[PDB]
Amino acid sequence: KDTYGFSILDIVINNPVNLTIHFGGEKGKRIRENYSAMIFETIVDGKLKTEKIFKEINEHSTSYTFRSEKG
Amino acid sequence: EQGIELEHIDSKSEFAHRIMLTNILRMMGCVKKQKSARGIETRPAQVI
Amino acid sequence: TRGANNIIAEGIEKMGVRTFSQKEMAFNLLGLLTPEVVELCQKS
Repeated sequence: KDTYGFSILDIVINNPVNLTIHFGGEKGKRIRENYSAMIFETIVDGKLKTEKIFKEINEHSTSYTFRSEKG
Repeated sequence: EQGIELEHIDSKSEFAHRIMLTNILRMMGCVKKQKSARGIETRPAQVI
Repeated sequence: TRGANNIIAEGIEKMGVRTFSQKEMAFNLLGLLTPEVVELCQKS
């Protein structure tokens, strides 16, 4: 909840098909920056290429929705 | 409300006051209660 | 805002005061729903 603003307990209990995280207020901005911080780094030709997880998150993004087929 | 001065404040004025202040405050309180019950802290509603 | 109170709106504007129409007032109110004003409201 503090880092990414979702409840793993809630996800396990209910198994929602979709889950929307909202970035309003100071806590929302902190969660948004946490979402933007994480990056998958790869080594190609001895170069540290960065691939940003959550393409659809930026300074102007107000929410992010996790998409799933069944749950 | 037209032509309702201090001496004329009556049922209609009290009802209008309810609509325009008290039930507005109740409506924001209801939205607050729903958001808190659903554990929403990061999606505030903008009361204009 | 202009929808009794309209016949004098021209007279109130002769002194620099500004009177709005319903469309202009709605535009002003919707300007408060922009993302930046929303973020400002969330700040304070």
